[PDB]
Order: sequence, then C-alpha cells, then structure tokens
Amino acid sequence: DILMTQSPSSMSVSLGDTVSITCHASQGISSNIGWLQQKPGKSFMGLIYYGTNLVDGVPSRFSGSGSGADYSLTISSLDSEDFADYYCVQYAQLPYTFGGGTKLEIKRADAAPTVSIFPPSSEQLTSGGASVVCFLNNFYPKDINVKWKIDGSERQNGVLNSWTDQDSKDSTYSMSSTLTLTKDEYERHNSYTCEATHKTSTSPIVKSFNRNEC
Amino acid sequence: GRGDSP
Amino acid sequence: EVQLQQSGAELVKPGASVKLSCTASGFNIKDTYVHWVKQRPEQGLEWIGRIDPANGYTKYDPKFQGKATITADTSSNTAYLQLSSLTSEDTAVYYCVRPLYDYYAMDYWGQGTSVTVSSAKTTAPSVYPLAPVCTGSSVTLGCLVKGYFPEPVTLTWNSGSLSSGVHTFPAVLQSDLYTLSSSVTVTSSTWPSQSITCNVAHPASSTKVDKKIEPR
Amino acid sequence: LNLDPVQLTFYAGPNGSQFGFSLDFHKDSHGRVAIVVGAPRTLGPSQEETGGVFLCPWRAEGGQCPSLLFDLRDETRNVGSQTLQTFKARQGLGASVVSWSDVIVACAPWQHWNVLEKTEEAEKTPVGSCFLAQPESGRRAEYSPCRGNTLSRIYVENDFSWDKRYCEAGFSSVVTQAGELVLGAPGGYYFLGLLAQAPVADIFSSYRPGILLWHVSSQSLSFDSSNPEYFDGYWGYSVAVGEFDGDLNTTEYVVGAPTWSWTLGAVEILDSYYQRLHRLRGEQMASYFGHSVAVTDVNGDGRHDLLVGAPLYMESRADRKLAEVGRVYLFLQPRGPHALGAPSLLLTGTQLYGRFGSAIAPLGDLDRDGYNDIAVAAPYGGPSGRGQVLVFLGQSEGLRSRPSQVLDSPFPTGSAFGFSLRGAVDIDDNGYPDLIVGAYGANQVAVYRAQPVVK
Amino acid sequence: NICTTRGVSSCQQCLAVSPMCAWCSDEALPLGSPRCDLKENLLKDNCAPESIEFPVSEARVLEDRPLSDKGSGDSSQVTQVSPQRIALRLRPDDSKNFSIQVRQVEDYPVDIYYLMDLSYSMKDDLWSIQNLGTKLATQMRKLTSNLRIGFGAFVDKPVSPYMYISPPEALENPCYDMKTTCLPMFGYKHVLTLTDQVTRFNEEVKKQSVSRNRDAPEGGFDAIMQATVCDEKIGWRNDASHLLVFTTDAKTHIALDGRLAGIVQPNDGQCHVGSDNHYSASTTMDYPSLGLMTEKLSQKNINLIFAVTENVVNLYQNYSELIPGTTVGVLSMDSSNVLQLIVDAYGKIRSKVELEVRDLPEELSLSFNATCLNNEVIPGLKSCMGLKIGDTVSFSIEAKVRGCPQEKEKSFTIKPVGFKDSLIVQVTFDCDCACQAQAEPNSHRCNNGNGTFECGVCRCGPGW
Ligand SMILES: *[C@@H]1O[C@H](CO)[C@@H](O[C@@H]2O[C@H](CO)[C@@H](O[C@@H]3O[C@H](CO)[C@@H](O)[C@H](O[C@H]4O[C@H](CO)[C@@H](O)[C@H](O)[C@@H]4O)[C@@H]3O)[C@H](O)[C@H]2NC(C)=O)[C@H](O)[C@H]1NC(C)=O
Ligand SMILES: *[C@@H]1O[C@H](CO)[C@@H](O[C@@H]2O[C@H](CO)[C@@H](O)[C@H](O)[C@H]2NC(C)=O)[C@H](O)[C@H]1NC(C)=O
Ligand SMILES: *[C@@H]1O[C@H](CO)[C@@H](O)[C@H](O)[C@H]1NC(C)=O
Ligand SMILES: [Ca+2]
Ligand SMILES: [Ca+2]
Ligand SMILES: [Ca+2]
Ligand SMILES: [Ca+2]
Ligand SMILES: [Mn+2]
Ligand SMILES: [Mn+2]
Ligand SMILES: [Mn+2]
Repeated sequence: DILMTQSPSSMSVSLGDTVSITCHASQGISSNIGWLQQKPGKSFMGLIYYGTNLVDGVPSRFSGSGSGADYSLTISSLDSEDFADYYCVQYAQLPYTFGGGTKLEIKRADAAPTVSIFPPSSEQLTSGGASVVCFLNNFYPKDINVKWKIDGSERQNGVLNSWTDQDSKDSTYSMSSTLTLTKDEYERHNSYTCEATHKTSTSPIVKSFNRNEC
Repeated sequence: GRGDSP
Repeated sequence: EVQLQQSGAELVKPGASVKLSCTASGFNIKDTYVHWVKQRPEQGLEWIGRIDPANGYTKYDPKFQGKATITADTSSNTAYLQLSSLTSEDTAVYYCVRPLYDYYAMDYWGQGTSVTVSSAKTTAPSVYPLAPVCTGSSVTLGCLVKGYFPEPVTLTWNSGSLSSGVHTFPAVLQSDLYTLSSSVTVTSSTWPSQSITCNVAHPASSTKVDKKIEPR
Repeated sequence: LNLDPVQLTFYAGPNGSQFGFSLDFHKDSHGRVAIVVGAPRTLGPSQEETGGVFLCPWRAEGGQCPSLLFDLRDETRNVGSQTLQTFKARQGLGASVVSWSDVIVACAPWQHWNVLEKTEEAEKTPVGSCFLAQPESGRRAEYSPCRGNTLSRIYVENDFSWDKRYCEAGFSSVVTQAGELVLGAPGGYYFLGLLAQAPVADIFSSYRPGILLWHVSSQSLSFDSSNPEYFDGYWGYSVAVGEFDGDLNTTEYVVGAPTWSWTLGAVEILDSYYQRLHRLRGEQMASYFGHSVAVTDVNGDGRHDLLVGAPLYMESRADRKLAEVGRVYLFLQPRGPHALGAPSLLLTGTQLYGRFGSAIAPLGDLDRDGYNDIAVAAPYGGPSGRGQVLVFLGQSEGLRSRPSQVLDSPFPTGSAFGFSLRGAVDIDDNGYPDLIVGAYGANQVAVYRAQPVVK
Repeated sequence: NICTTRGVSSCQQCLAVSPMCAWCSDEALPLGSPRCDLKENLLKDNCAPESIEFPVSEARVLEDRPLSDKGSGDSSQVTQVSPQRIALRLRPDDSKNFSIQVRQVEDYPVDIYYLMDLSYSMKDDLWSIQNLGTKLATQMRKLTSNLRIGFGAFVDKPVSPYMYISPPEALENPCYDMKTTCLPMFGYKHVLTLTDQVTRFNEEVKKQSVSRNRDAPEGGFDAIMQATVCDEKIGWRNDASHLLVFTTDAKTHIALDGRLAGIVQPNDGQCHVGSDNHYSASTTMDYPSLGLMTEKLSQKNINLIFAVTENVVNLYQNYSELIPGTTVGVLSMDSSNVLQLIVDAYGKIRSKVELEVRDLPEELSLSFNATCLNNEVIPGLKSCMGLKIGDTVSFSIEAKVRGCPQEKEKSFTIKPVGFKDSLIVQVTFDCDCACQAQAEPNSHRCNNGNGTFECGVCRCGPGW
C-alpha cells in the first residue's frame, strides 16, 4: 500500500492569506492525486483531480500542483468557508490511500482559559456516584493540558475530557474534564483540584474546593 | 463465436 | 445534478450484519465506478473497495476482505455495502463515492452514513445540576447529562431563552453509555437572582427532564 | 450544369500524404469560408505516417495550406494498478473530417489502444479516436468512446459481448444542427458496427489531457446484437442525418451497413435512441449497398429524400453477363407518416470498374431553379478511367435520369478523383453554391465554382 | 417484278434490289429491254450467258478435321469443334446457313489446384484433406488418364484488426493467449505446383497446419485471384480443363472491406506471388471484386468450385450466380461422397455446351437451332444441357447480312465457352460485278468524255 504523508496536520491563518498544503507519497504516482474538502459537520467535496484539474464548480483560487511523489494544494486569498478539513488521496494504485488530513483554523490573539470546578450534585451523590466537572472555556491556542489532583496528588484514572470546535464569532476553544469516582471513594478524600496548563501562563491555573466545607 | 474459431 | 443519497443512520449490536445503501439521483448508477470509504475520528479515511454496477465486478482493500461486501442493483439504481460480524471498531461513517470525468477519481461523495455498534440498550439520561462552590464578577453554571444511549440529545437553557454565552460539549462514550456536559456564563447580579433551568431532551427514551440550578 | 470546368482552383499537400481523402467547408465566427482537408498518411514527428489536417483559406489560385496542428505523441498513464496506452502510429488522422460551427472534427479510425495489468492485457486494438479543434481560440479536445479497461480474459468469459475494441470510431462522422457529434464505428461489437453520439459542447468540457479514460455522461452508443444478419455488416461504414418522422424536434440518423445480412448490404433510418424507423436492403450481394448515403430534398416538397450508393453493383448485360459499374438509389420521403417505398430512381454507372456511386454530395440548388441537385462520383470512371463527377438536377419528380454536367478528372490516372465530395456552400460568395472534389491519389483538391447559368 | 420496276441505273444497284436479281452487260440487247431482271427473263431475251451477272450466296468449308474420339495422348492435336473454318459469301440483304458440331471429348486432361482455407476455424474441417491426393486421383482416374493436382493455402490479410498484434508473442504464435500453438498468420501461399505425382500432394498436405486471426470472414478471394493470374507458378496447362477448388467453413471478405485496415487501393488483378510463394500485396491492396474475379477466371479459362460447409452453402450458392459457370459442392461428413464432390462438379461442368460469338460485324445477325439429346431440335437456342462426357451436339446457323457493308472482307469466330477449339467464319461480301473491273473512264460512248462506260450502261463520272 502507498503511504500518503500529508502536512502540516494543522495551521492557524487569517482571511486573504495564501496557504499551501503538501502531500508526500512513498513512491511516484504520476499526478494521479486528488484533493478533498470537508466543511465541519458536512460531507466531502471534490477540489482537484489528476493533480491540477479543478472539479466543476470549485473556485479558481484553488490550485493543485507538483509531480512525482510530492504535490501541493494552494488556496490564494482565504475565504470564510475555506476554513475546514482537507485530505489528499492517491489512485495510482489499489488500494486507494488518503493523507492524514489538514485542518485550517482561524488565527487570533492568545487567551487564557476560564477555569471553573464543580463538585457533585446532591442527586448524583445519593445515586452512589460522584463526578467533579472542570470547565475550561474560551482560550487560544487550542493546545492545553488538564490535570486532576486528589488531596494534592495527581489522578489519571476515571477522567473524561471533551473539546469544542473553534467557536464561530470569537474563534476560541473550550474543554470539559470530568473526574468520576464512587460515592464512597469520593468521601475518602477532602481536597479536589484541576490544574490548567496553557502557554498564556508559565504557572498553571488552579481551581480547588474542599469536601465537607463551603 | 462471431470470430475465426470452430 | 449528481447526488448520492445514502441510507439513514444505522445502530446495530456486535456480531450482527448491516447493509448500507447508496441511491443515485440525477444519473444512472451504471455510469461509473462506485467506491465505498470508511471514516473515523483518529484513524481517518480508509478505502474499502469499489464496484462497477454495469458488470458487477468488485475490488477490495485486503484489510476489509471478508468483512465488506459491495453490490449493486441497476434496477433500483442503488449500490450497497454489507458488513458482517460487526464490532466496536466498525463504528464509523461510511461514504459512497464516484468520479466526475476521470475514470479513477473520487469527486462526488454521498452525505454519509453513521454506524454505531453497541450492546447497550435504550437508556434514559441522568441529568445533574452543577452549581459553583461557596464571589467574582461573573458566574458560571453547568449541567451534566450522564449515562444515556443512544445519541443524540438536545440541550437548552431556560427552554432556549438563554442562547448566547453557552458551551455544550460533544458527547463521549463512557463504556457503552454516553456522557455530555454544558456550561453557561452570566454576571454575578444575574444569579441566583434570575432562575436558570437546564432543559435536556432524549427522543430515544422519550424523556425530557428539567433541573433548576440551586446555589449551595 | 453551371459549375465552371475551365478555371478550377487547386490545393495540394505533401506527397504520399493522401491529402484530399476527406474534406469539408468551414466557416469561422465571421462567416469566412475555408476548406478543411484530411491527409491520413501525413508524416508525423518520428517520420512515421500518423495523418494530418490542413485548413485551407479560400484563394482563387489555391496552393499550399497550413496545418491544423494536433498532438501526435503516444500517451501512457499508470493509474488504478493499470497501464493505459494510446498508439498513434498509422492511425490515419484525417481519414474523415467534418465542420460544425467554428469547430472542426478530424478522426483517426485506426488509432490503437491497449491496457496492461501485470501479465494480462486488453489487447492492442484499433478503437479509433476523434480530435476536436476550435481554430480561432486554439482550443482542443478528444473523444474516444470505444476505449475501455477490461482485460482480454473477461471478454472471453462473456462470449465477447459488448466488445468495442475494434470500433475504429470516426470511420465516418457527422454532426447534427444541434451540435451532437455522431461517429460511425463499423468495427464495433465484434464487427457488427456501432454508432456513438455526444454533444460537442460536452466533449470539450469533459476533456483534459493525460486522463485517457474519462466519462461523457451525455454520450449515447448504439447496441450489440445476437442476430447473425448483423454480423460483419460494418454498421456505420457511412452516416448522415435528416428529418424522417415529421417531428422537427427529433433528429433521425441514417446508417449505412454495406455488408449487412451476408453482404446483401443495407441502410437503416433511426431516431436519436437508435430505434429503427425504416430499413432499405441491398439489391445485389457484394454491391456494397450502403457504401455512401446522402440526405437532401430534391423534389422540393420540404421532405428530405434519401440517396444510397452501391459502387460495386454489377449491371445485367447481353448474353447473361454482368458488368461492375456501380449504382445510386433515390428514395423520396412520402407525405406524412409512411414507409419509404421502392426506389424512385435508379442511376447506374457506365464505365466498367468505375465505381459510380462511391460518393454522393448534395449541391444545394446549383442552377437556382428551385430544386436541390446532387453530384455523384465514379473515381475510376470516364472513358479514360481517370475519375468523373456527374451532376444530376432536382425536379418535381425527384431527379433527372441523365446528368446535367460531367466533370472529368484534371489529374492523372489513380488520383481517385471524386472519392470525396462536398458542396452546398458558396465559398467565393457569388450567390451560387460550389463543389470541392478530393483526389487523395494525387494529394490534391480541386475546387469548382458555380457560375450564372449560360443557357 | 421489283427488279425492273425499281428503275436501276447500274449493275451495282441492280443486285442491291433483291438477292434474286441479275444484271445483263450484253452489247446486243433489244431496244427497251430492262437489264435488271430475273436470270430466267434475261436468257429468254437472247442474252449472252457470259454477260449474265448473278452472284449466288454460298458457304463451303476450308478446314474440316473430324472430331477426336479420345482426348488422351497427342500433343493437344485434339479436335472438338467441326468444322474449324468455313468461307462464307453473301450478297446484299441475303442470308446463308451453315452448321457447327461440338463434342465433349472423353479422357481430356484435367488440372486441379486446391485452394485451402487454413484459418483456425478450419481445425475441424482438416479431415477432408487428410489423404486427399490419393482419394482425389482415384475417382478422377475414371474420367481422365492425365491429371495434375496442386495446392495452396490462405487465411486473411495479416494486419490489424484481422491479425492479433499483441503481445509480441502473439505474432509468432497467434494461439499464444491459449494453451495451444499455431502458425503465424499469412495472406496466401502457393504450396504445390500442379503435378502428376499424387504422393507429392499427400506429403505436402501432411506438413500443413492452421493459423488464426480475429474476424470470421477470411481473405480467400485474394487467393482465388492470385491462383488465377499466376499461371507459370500454379502450372495451368494450355490444353487442359482447369479446376480451381475453393474450400472454407466461413464467410468471405470482398472489395471495399480492406478499408477497415486502412487499405483503399483497388485490386489490380496482377500477379504478386514471388519466389517466396507468398502474396506480397496482401497488406497494401484491397480484396478483388466479383466483377474482376469473373474477368480473370474467364480469361485464364478457370472453373471455380466452391466446396464449402453446409452452414455457408447458401451464401456461396448466391455468389456462384454472380460468377457464371461456378459450381458449389457441400463439404459435410455425409453425402454421395464429400470429395467425389469434385468428380460430381466436373460432371456438372462438362454437362453443358453454350456457343459464343466474337467479332460479329454490325451488318450480320445470327440465329441458332440447337440439336441436343436425341436429334431433338430446339429453335432460337444456342446452348445445350444435360450432357455427358463423350456426347456430341450440333447447331444450325443462319447469317443474315443487312444491306452491303463498306469492308468486303471480314471474319468472326464462333467458340463454345470454355473450349479451346473454335470455328472461324470468313465472310465475303459480293455486291459488285466482274465487268466493273473493266470499265471505261471518260468513255467516248458516254456524253463525249463526261461519263464512264461499265456493264453496258453509261455512268456519270467522278466530280459530277
Ligand atoms: C441467397 O439468395 C436467396 C434468394 O435471393 C435468399 O433467399 C431469400 O431470402 C429472403 C430474405 O429472407 C426472402 O425474402 C422474403 O420473401 C418472403 C416471401 O417468400 C417475404 O414474405 C419476406 O418479406 C419479409 O421481409 C420484407 C423485407 O425484406 C418485409 O417487407 C416483409 O414484411 C417481411 O417481413 C421476405 O421478403 C426470400 O424469400 C428468399 N428467396 C428465396 C427464393 O428463397 C438468401 O437469403 C440468400 N442467402 C444468402 C446467405 O446470401
Ligand atoms: C430454325 O428452325 C426453324 C423452325 O423452328 C426454321 O424455321 C423455318 O425455316 C424454314 C426453312 O426452309 C422455312 O421454310 C420456314 O418458313 C421457317 N419457319 C418458321 C416458323 O420461321 C429455321 O429455318 C431454322 N433456322 C436455322 C438457323 O436453320
Ligand atoms: C441449310 O439448310 C438446309 C435445309 O433447309 C440444309 O439442307 C443445308 O445442308 C444447310 N446448309 C448448310 C451449308 O449447312
Ligand atoms: Ca424528427
Ligand atoms: Ca423530397
Ligand atoms: Ca437545381
Ligand atoms: Ca460560388
Ligand atoms: Mn476461419
Ligand atoms: Mn469449421
Ligand atoms: Mn478473417
């Protein structure tokens, strides 16, 4: 099978920019490559076929190039819809193979996470469970790391994270971490903490609370 | 067949 | 216009066999090749195989040989993809594809078909209100929908009233059952003064529960 | 009647190029008429015959013509684990040419094509191919509907059904007013013959160089058959279009199948969906009834009439003997929805082996009397066997049984003077339609200008 | 009578009135006696017997060799048409009769060149030539002591699309794409020149094998042409019956078919079989038309025999009608005898006798009364049918000259189609008198030098 190394995995850019994606193959494919687009929460659209030929309907600001084992999709003057996933595919040989994909994200000034820890609710607790939620809203860039601590010591087992796509009208990301213990196990300990680590601050952002206390 | 064959 | 209408979302149990369809609109399926592609979040895109509906000849990626079976009935102008001995790894979105001009290209794609393989039977969501701990300028509340199946669930604050300033996070499969959470931000003078209610709905189990957030 | 035989105009091409094998008139965007000529044995880049096309501007003196340049390099494409190959050597580019609007279409019926997959192959076969050009814009494109990527083994398993590997698409070519290209492929479907049609506009928009195998969704090919009557009939040896059903929205096709039904020969009239409307059968075996077909209204009833050539028809003579002279058949379209009957007129050749009826060209109204006239070629006819072209004038009752004029070949023996004809176009803009006569044997083209009637 | 009431001015005119008119050039003729009258009327008026000018249409033979009893032996001194030459003499508007006899002589030399289809489809038809030379000399020996047999083979024009051109191995072995192997494709090849050594035929056939091509129709007609026009190579004998046997199991290509291979040059009817015994124009020249094939067959005097399989018998039965004198035999596994077929064909071939006239003047018109079978006369008929080898026929002929031609010495021929011998009729038009050769130009008797005295009367000389 022919490998398709597509890079970069992602890039933060603004409108009107002229970016270029690249695609390397484990071997030559004589311009037998195709470029695809997948807008967030939608199906795929053909951009290019046979190296350079635009699929009917596609804007002319798009253009495919390259030869041999190296090719490049270029978008002159980025548009608001151009921010989406892009993949490359080779059909020089069977089986067909795709690239890793490239996600175009809107660039902006950095922003610190708005941390907020939430102890278990009365209802849940009586149900025999206990979940501590930690929202980290509106921040940039997307890179970030959350760390749960019980009685000061780290905890990795029983954590469920979840991230949001770059919000539309502020271009930020959010995250939701949820540490889920048992009612009994939750009462074995007093302090609970989540530490957010973002480039915005060299020192991690911390938010804690104490059981049997308010 | 339609070709040169028996 | 060329359009590929794929079947509706499928939800089956492990070991079962599902058969997806891809009906052609604005053209005759028999015209070109018809490929099937599998997509997953981490594993990304993978070519399954293709078929020429005219003659019925097929080609598969040796990875799927045995699992996938592509067929086509020119009568109903539809191509099919059958998967057998399903498992959790088979949980993926499938796309039928066909070229525009170039015989070997991949230009036109169906909208897609979501497939989920799970044993978990229909379960109702357990909603929990998330009130902060016992100060600043702005306050943030939350709602925790835990242990439900299958997706999806429409969550709203104050029955849609409060729209702007909300973050509803994507669902997450907590061992055969889904979990979802949503936050919301306002000023300190808005809460608890103004009552805020978490309104969640689960069409599957036909249950729409509401939990008002209570300060500690 | 009133073609000028004294002052002709001559265009000439390279020696041994068969310049004049096929020709046609061509108007640019401004309506300026030029002649397009095909030379199927013109040398290519590797000093090997590939064929060529020439676009001759009108000039009372004529002379040499500039080439309408096409890509003559053999192509290869390694895609989908297969190797596609086109072979243009001895392809015969220009074996037929036709002009529609500001577009020119030149076909290479014997362009070969093969596909390789590991140690298997489709077989190197003459699928043929057409080259489309727009001289003013420099735009180019191709159309080769008989190309396929099926391997030899498959055809064998399927008892050679829908085998289009020998189509020789472009053997004969015609274009409907609407702008649909119709290619005759007498070798299609294991030598049954087939027709391929596709909108010129769509041929251009769907073509890209390098692809080799692309789709033309709007295209339409005729069908295969298991009837032995169709075997080796070369359906599509010649083609034409016209109106034969009363419905002016539909266009009907006219296909010649000169060896249909065990060399009996025939020609059929179909609709755009390849449904047979009428079928005229040959009169004699091996006469090659269907070699050429012409469509035009000769009796001025508004209804297109049919003309069929059988250039090898042998005429009955004294003492139970037969003389190959050739023959033309006239069929007048009956009023309303009715079947075309027995031929209304039988024109027969005089010179032995003259091949009268080899070509038949509508002239339009040459003498301006109100009835359309035609020209008929006997490439090896005339007392000298050098070639001859006879004009027959239209009339209320169809055609005149005797020629109004006889053009003797200005060239030397073997020129094949008249093997190709084209008329019904006023090239000098003098109000009278003119005639161009090809003699590929002499690598030349003679232009006859119609003048005001003397009598 | 019409002779006197025509008021003629000269002897030459007198004879032109009617074949039963006579002229008297006697000096001592009564006052007003007509010189133009019946021969009986002239002698009744004391006319000098020598002065009578009364030509009589006659017809005597010059060569009258007897019909040969056996066509065997000799250096072709066989006679099968009697007489061989006669001198005819006619006067204006008259007519004389003569007779000709024809014999289908017994034991006449026979050539038999066998043109064999060796395309792949002919694998299951090779059975028919297995031991041919012998099985072909046996049943023939009973109709001729002098037989020669030759053999040739064909497939089709070796060119795409008829020929497989891929892979490269497909060229040396057309059956490459299968488990088997066969000969490279060839148009036509001469194999064995007409010979009396039958074992040469047998042994040559044993070395033959099939080839393979793409399309069902084969290029047999190209071969028929070459086998006809290549005399010296095939070996046709001047004084022998030429049989050309064409065997095939499939349809045939015809003129104008070649265009599917880019071949448009008409067949030139010339020989193109070189020292290598292969038809060299196979791929540069179109197949021949029936018209051309007929022309050459008739010229070289070859009898074409279509020995084809029952599945195409109707096809070739139809071709044989466009090529007069051609017979068809069914090549099956069950018949009278599939390959005595050739004997039965030769039978049909020599079961007819049709006369043919060459170089007949415009003035002359002939009629025929045939006498076939058992002295049965059939008017207005010049051909016979249902004959056996050894049978003789006769025809009564009448030449009716119309007026009097310019040329007095003409001659035409009457030959049976397919026959070597013929009858030469040397005609002489007698419309003048001997007295004309002894005239008196510018005679003293005629207007004092302004006339010419001939045959007793005065004629207005030249220039008046
Ligand atoms: C060799 O030659 C023979 C003799 O020519 C030839 O046999 C002929 O075949 C034709 C076609 O099959 C026959 O024609 C038919 O005649 C019958 C009457 O007997 C008609 O009813 C048929 O009419 C049909 O077809 C017409 C159009 O052609 C329609 O108008 C009509 O509605 C019918 O559908 C038809 O004309 C003919 O009878 C024979 N002739 C003889 C004497 O048998 C044979 O085909 C030739 N073989 C080869 C292989 O060349
Ligand atoms: C051919 O035979 C016909 C009879 O069928 C002959 O016709 C007669 O010829 C005799 C000659 O004495 C005449 O007296 C008759 O008047 C003729 N009868 C008819 C009906 O015409 C004829 O003579 C023969 N012709 C040849 C060539 O010998
Ligand atoms: C001509 O016919 C007569 C009978 O009418 C016959 O007696 C005579 O022999 C014939 N003449 C010749 C020369 O054959
Ligand atoms: Ca119509
Ligand atoms: Ca008409
Ligand atoms: Ca006219
Ligand atoms: Ca003019
Ligand atoms: Mn064969
Ligand atoms: Mn056979
Ligand atoms: Mn053949």
